[PDB]
Amino acid sequence: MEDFVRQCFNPMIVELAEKAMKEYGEDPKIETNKFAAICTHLEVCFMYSDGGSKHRFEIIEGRDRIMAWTVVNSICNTTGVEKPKFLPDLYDYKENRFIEIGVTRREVHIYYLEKANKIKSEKTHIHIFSFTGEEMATKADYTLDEESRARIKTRLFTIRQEMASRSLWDSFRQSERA
Ligand SMILES: O=C(O)/C(O)=C/C(=O)C1(Cc2ccc(Cl)cc2)CCN(Cc2ccccc2)CC1
Ligand SMILES: [Mn+2]
Ligand SMILES: [Mn+2]
Repeated sequence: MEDFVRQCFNPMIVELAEKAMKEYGEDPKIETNKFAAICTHLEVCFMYSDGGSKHRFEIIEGRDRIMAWTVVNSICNTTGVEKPKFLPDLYDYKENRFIEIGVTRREVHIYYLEKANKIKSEKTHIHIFSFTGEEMATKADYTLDEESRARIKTRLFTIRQEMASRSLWDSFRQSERA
């Protein structure tokens, strides 16, 4: 599983995931499903940012804390958009809203509710993906076109397939908590 992540995710994603884990005092070499999840979520974040036109999204996920809030506060100032309680993952310049992107090994509707309840926002859009084709976005507005979405859902499927080929999937599938 450690080998699978090192192999299937690019080196910048793997370094970010390491740093995030070590900041909570966890060891990527032992909490390898968490490691994998983090990498997976980051890749989805970047993929999604690339689904727009050229300048459509601002990436927030993947940045250190000071920079991430610098971006967020700067947007809130230059747009009147209200200030989220938690860092989001993206800002959408076209829809003028922050996005929270979830990637779940469970079911999309449950993770959506959990995410909605943790956020406190009538205003941050939430978009959840699974490894088996499901999405659930706020007010059924999936933001990107179906082809962008499909490239994301397919990549997640491919990840799941690759894990299962290495017998990592059962364990990975069962590692996410409420
Ligand atoms: O869950 C997501 O889909 C997500 O994008 C989470 C986040 O960005 C974090 C902020 C957050 C975002 C949304 C919600 Cl509901 C709760 C917290 C900040 C960095 N995160 C860094 C981190 C990841 C894993 C282990 C330690 C730290 C944790 C929560
Ligand atoms: Mn985030
Ligand atoms: Mn997210």
